[PDB]
Amino acid sequence: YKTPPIKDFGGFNFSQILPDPSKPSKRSFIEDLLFNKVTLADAGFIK
Amino acid sequence: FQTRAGCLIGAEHVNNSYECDIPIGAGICASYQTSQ
Ligand SMILES: *[C@@H]1O[C@H](CO)[C@@H](O)[C@H](O)[C@H]1NC(C)=O
Repeated sequence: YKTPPIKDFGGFNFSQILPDPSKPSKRSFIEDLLFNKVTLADAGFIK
Repeated sequence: FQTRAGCLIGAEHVNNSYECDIPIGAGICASYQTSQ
């Protein structure tokens, strides 16, 4: 499902949890915060 | 074909997208489809 372009949710506001197209990976602000908060090791890249 | 999982040899790469049939890794799947 895709959210409509116009965010007319009767005053309720969800920008901080909806995807942000600016980021190369379409993650929300809180998702980016969570991803940065974890210092993951051994990601498993090609190397 | 080069993928994040490694080198895949013997499978043709296409830009279409379908349901996963044989999961390879890193978002790549392989399947038997069409001359097959
Ligand atoms: C498949 O991927 C994209 C689809 O738009 C385009 O470059 C072209 O149709 C195809 N390119 C290759 C390398 O298969």
